[PDB]
Amino acid sequence: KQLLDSGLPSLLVRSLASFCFSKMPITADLVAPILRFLTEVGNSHIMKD
Amino acid sequence: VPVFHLFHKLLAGQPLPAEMTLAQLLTLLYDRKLPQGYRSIDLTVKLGSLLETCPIQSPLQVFAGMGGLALIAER
Repeated sequence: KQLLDSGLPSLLVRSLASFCFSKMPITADLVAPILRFLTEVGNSHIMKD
Repeated sequence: VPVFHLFHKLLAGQPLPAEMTLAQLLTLLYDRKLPQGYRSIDLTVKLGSLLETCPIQSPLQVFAGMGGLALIAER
């Protein structure tokens, strides 16, 4: 509950969209680890929502 | 009887049938207001009709629900 309230996942997903159209800069060598982070944290139904 | 009956917290007091598939179990649990997209199913094994429930909608049916497959044959 307080992970999303820190805004870090929201901060990340914005950076993913910013990088895909080609703040925290994102390189091509870091997209996969944070996508895996989103997948791993996505086990909880709160993240799925 | 030396047999195992599976249970669930929401469907208390009703052992599940051995012929039920997991899709029907998801349908029953989602009928019982279980949160959608739950990570696991907490079944309990205790030593010793619901088969008609419709299986949950797989992603292909949802895609085919809005005629998505029609675009597939177009390409």
